[PDB]
Amino acid sequence: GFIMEFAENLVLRLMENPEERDRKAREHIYEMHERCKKIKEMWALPIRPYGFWTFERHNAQLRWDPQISQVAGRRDPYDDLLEDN
Amino acid sequence: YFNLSGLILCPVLGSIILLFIPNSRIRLIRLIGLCASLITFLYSLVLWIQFDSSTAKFQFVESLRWLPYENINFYLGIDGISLFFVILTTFLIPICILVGWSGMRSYGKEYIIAFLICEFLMIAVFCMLDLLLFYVFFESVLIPMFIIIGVWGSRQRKIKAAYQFFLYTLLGSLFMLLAILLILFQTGTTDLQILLTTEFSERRQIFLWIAFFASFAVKVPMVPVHIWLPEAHVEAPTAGSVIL
Repeated sequence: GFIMEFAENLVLRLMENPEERDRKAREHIYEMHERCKKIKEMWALPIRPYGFWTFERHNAQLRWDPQISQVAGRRDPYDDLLEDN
Repeated sequence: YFNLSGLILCPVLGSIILLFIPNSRIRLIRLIGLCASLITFLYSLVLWIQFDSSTAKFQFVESLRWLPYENINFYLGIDGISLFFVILTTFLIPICILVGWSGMRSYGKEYIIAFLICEFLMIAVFCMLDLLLFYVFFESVLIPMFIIIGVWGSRQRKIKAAYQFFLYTLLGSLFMLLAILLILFQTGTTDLQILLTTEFSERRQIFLWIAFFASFAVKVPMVPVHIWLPEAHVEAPTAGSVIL
């Protein structure tokens, strides 16, 4: 053929779907705003959590001392006296 | 299918390739620099043809995650306003290489490297939609133009021109950065589309607008600070004086 009859549909192939572009734009806005709200919530967390000491890793002694309160140097004076019988 | 990312990558490839070759073969350096600039220019013109002027939403968007939360990321994209600036900045660079073509043996490969880095960085500024990262690239041009002005400039006052140029883009730039941080903490994201659809406090917009204008009243030669352009522009090379 001639030049323009091919350059026309060439440019038309080069250009994209606008419906896809609009859908992607509204989508991206939706999830970006949702993620923005999520990050805003995340930044509100205090440095020290409400539980803190309640956490099992932050006790480390309520389940260690009971198995140590029997060794010498930690016993209540009234433990060795009546342990004989 | 030519996207926006290839246009950004072309100067990067031209610069990386140029560093591989030595400095003895000067003809190769100038030839490859001019070829890279010209193919970038052609790519920019190609992007013009496939530009939908009917829709209001942005054209080609390439998103590369920056923070682990995808809170802020490289959001490239052109519109009716940013397209012609991209075309102009792609068009001016080959002219910059061509003006000093005779003296290339005196400048060296640092000259073309600096100019191609400038082309890459200036393209990245105009066609991006992330407010914070646009600030990063917005004064990222400090280093390459500082090198261009200082290394090949005036006789002995080249030092003062570099300092005035570098000093005028510090206080206002960081005073803008403070507003950038307030916007980021207030809303949550720096995405341009998200920031457009936000209710800012009536008293808040005054401070943020003043902070933005303070860093733009130095780039645009406003009344208080415009004396840098004459002195730092006479004390500048001809190819550095044509993009400044």
